[PDB]
Amino acid sequence: QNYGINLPITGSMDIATSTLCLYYPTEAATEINDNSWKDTLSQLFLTKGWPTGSVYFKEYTNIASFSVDPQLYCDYNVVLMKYDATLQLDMSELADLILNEWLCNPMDITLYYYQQTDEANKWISMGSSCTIKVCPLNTQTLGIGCLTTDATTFEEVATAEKLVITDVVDGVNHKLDVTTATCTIRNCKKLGPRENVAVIQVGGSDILDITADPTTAPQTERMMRINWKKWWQVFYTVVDYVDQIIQVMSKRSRSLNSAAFYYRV
Amino acid sequence: QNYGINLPITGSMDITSTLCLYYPTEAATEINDNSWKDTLSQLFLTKGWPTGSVYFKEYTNIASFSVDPQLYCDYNVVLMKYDATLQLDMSELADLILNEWLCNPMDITLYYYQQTDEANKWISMGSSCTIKVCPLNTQTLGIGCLTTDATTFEEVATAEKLVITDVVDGVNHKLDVTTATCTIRNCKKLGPRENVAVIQVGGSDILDITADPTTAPQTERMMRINWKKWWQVFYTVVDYVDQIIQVMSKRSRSLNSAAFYYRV
Amino acid sequence: QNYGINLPITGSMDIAYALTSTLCLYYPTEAATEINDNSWKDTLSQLFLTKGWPTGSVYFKEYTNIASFSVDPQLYCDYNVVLMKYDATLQLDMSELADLILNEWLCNPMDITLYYYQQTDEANKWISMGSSCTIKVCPLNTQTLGIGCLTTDATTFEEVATAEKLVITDVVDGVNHKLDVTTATCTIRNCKKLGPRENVAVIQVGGSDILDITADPTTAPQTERMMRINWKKWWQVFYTVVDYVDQIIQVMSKRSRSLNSAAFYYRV
Amino acid sequence: QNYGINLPITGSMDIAYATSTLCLYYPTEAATEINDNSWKDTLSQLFLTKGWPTGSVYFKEYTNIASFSVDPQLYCDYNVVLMKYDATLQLDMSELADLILNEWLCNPMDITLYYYQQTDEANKWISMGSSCTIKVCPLNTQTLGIGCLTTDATTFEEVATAEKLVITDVVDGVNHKLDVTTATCTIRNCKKLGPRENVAVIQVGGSDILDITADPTTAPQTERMMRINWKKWWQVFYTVVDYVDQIIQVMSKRSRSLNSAAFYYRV
Amino acid sequence: ASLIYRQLLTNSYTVDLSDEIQEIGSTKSQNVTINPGPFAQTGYAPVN
Repeated sequence: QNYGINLPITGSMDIATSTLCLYYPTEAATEINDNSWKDTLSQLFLTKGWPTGSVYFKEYTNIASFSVDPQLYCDYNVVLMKYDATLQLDMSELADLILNEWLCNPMDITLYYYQQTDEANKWISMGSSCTIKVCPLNTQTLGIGCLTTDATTFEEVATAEKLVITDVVDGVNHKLDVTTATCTIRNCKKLGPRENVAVIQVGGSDILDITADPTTAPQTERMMRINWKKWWQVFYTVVDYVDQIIQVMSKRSRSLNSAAFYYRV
Repeated sequence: QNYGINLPITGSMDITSTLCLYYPTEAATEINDNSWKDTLSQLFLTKGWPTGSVYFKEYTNIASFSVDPQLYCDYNVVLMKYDATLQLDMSELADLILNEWLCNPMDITLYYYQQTDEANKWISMGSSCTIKVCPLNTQTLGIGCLTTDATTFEEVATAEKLVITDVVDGVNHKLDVTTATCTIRNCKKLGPRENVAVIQVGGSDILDITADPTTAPQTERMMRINWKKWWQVFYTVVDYVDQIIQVMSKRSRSLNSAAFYYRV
Repeated sequence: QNYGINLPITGSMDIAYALTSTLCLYYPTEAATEINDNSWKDTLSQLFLTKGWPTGSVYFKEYTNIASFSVDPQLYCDYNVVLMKYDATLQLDMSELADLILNEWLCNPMDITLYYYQQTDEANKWISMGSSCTIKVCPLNTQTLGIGCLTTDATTFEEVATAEKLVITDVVDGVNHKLDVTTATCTIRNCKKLGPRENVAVIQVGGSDILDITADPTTAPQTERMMRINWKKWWQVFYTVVDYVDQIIQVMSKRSRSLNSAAFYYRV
Repeated sequence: QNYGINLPITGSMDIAYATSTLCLYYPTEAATEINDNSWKDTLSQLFLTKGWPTGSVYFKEYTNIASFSVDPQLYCDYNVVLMKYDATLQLDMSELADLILNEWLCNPMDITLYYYQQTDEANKWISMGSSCTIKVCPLNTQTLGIGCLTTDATTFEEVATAEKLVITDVVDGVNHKLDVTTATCTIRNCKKLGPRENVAVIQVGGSDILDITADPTTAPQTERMMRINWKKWWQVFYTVVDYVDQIIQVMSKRSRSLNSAAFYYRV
Repeated sequence: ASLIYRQLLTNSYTVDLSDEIQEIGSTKSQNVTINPGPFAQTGYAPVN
């Protein structure tokens, strides 16, 4: 029934299947220029100690394109993202979305308004092209810096973005204008952290921020930073220390519907 | 509070949510109206569902509804038109939508797959699936079909939007499915999914939600009525919504009790 | 003795406790055309005599078509067994006929020219019988106005039938419904399902059994009075019926409304 | 089971103890004399005052009393029929009153294949249809007619002719032969059951002529028979609606039937 | 000092009149019914 979630547990101070996934850019695949590296990695994982039949692969055309409703495909996910001086925000937001869980609702921006009433209520935008425009409203439902009867004088927050997390002043109403033909926006609540996917950044210094709070932008015990020159060295290093990554992660947060975010109407 | 661990439950013997509906486009063409959704919403308001809480989504065919048929709705009722040749389609669609499925994607040209127990099947979907299987021996030698032969395989499914394939467990097999129009994932059945109820118009209660020959349980969530006009069916559904909602309960995974137990 | 008052009945378990019938059959005319004989009724009477029931009191009636039998059935008998031909295109006809002949309906007339109507129970169903019935209905909310159809007109109604010989209809409880039907040929009655009727049993002479007897989609049980057998020749069906006449008599019983003691309970 | 026919109940003496439709039947003569298109809704509104909710009042027309006597239909838990006296149709009124007032359980009969006779001093013959001309010929012990011939059916004693409803009383202990019209009439042997309190008769005009029983000596006038004077049908309707309480008290809805006909048919 | 809640609960019917006060001053709006459903397709006649 309720699994005894309200019944206190008690221990003592006297008592003394699995799957693996890898996510890589197609640039590495072109650099390797081989059609059997999958076999090599599979056999190396088999020899290291992880039984064969539990290692798969997946590729994306670009970092932003992979963010179009990202999915999960294993009970263990190790994702590698290339570093750049321009795609910092996309990497950070994608890591924030795929590092935790979410509970979203469908939203309509032509028949009602919306508001956020906590520090964990955010709006998630995903699609091939999102153009979000938001106009704040006061108590008497008037226009402040933008006209309700018009739709060309709002405040810009997105421009041809494939993934953007928007936050407004929590506790006030808004009117949203967006081309819903190709992109949708969902009101979500961050229930808690997810312990099934670990993000490893290759390139420069650690820059991934998972908290919109300025005062606290911490680094978790799962985001890794390794320098790289050739992708084969990175693959060998990851295979070499697989047990540590397995231990720091967990297998008790598998999603049954294989979706990075839950979508309840 | 506490999750992840089951604890003994003890007790004493002595002492308004969303609902989605689905329908064929043929019904809408046979009704010839556009405010009908609003009328049924008002009738639900009279029956005890607050206005602004009942949704309606429209598909064109059972095959179209079969690709990515994920129902995300606290209480789901599905109307299915009974055909004369789509018995497999209806049966496997009901089986997929009635059981909680945990799936692992499979690369089709890198590994050789098998099955663990009798509660394991292969769920496949796509525009067109042409699945071929060749059971190898224990010594990597083909039996009636060669590993590098693409013509002698035993055909099992062709041009099917939704196909559930089961093979004999205990020995490996080779798979060759076109991963441009189809995708096959290793799925394991956990238990009954009680958030979906299906009302079948026409037919004779043939949908078998289990491939086992010996057993053929008729789960109560497969209702059967006969139709001539769609307004009659909609009126019957709306009038007796209480019985349908009493048949179903809260989803076993939406509540914060299956969290960290393959949640949702 | 006292009638019309439900009283406790005394009983016991240590006391050691453990014909004159009138049979009737209804069959379609295609059986009579196929058998190519007209003296078969004498053979059936003799066979019934062999089993033990007296002759002379057994009556037989024919109906031209299942639609002809559908309109205004006549049932004045003691053990009704009806043979209904099965089809894969006319399921609703068999369902409605068996439902009507299986349960007692206390009905009142309906005047849809000077009144409105609404339901108050789960046994409230609307039965239309006639030669050309086309029920046209427009729901009215609590404010007595049309939703999805204008009360002023009648062609814009959402129909539930079209020239049906018989149609059983149910409407959403708690709301009014304005009706417009051509009363010159068809009649609509408001009936309530009081209880089961054991005086009539239906044998589905055909294939896939599809009968439902309940208006709610949640439950579609298979009652014992509903018999079903395969068929290629009607003489085989008659032989099977006469051989198992004892089982049919045991599963059925005398009508629960004409026991000569259940008076003032809506019958006798 | 047997519905409490073995255990009598007990009460007390010194202790202190101190959807329901109604049908209306009226001839078409009133429908032509009133000259009102929407009179039915007004009558329903008037009946609303006396506690009847809307949806329980009906209005049915019949062309002629004798024609209406063919296949009577009971449509409510309370039936009141407005019948107009005629100076030369007393027997038809008496037959209709007898047929509607008391319950009837009839047995099937076919004179062309069998002979029939009354079993007691309380069972008669009832025939209904468009035209019913019935002739009776007694037969002696050796099956020979007295006053009529077995071979010829024209010399029989005529008892019915040019009638819509025929209620014939016959002697007991002797067989009979009937040359009935087996096409435009239906004849059933019936046994009288008892007093039914589901109907009442309101007579406009006449001088209280209703013999509800075949007994010549006892011609009772039960409390459910009422007479009022008429010159305009609106006055009659107002009188009926002005005393619905009394006619409700004189009736009871626990005598309602199931079948459309006012008489059961157990074959 | 419990009388505040009891008087709030008891003498709370006259507030109904307040509705009228807002209803009298305000301006309402009624609209005719829109023709629903699909529309029949009908073009011209063949031309020469």
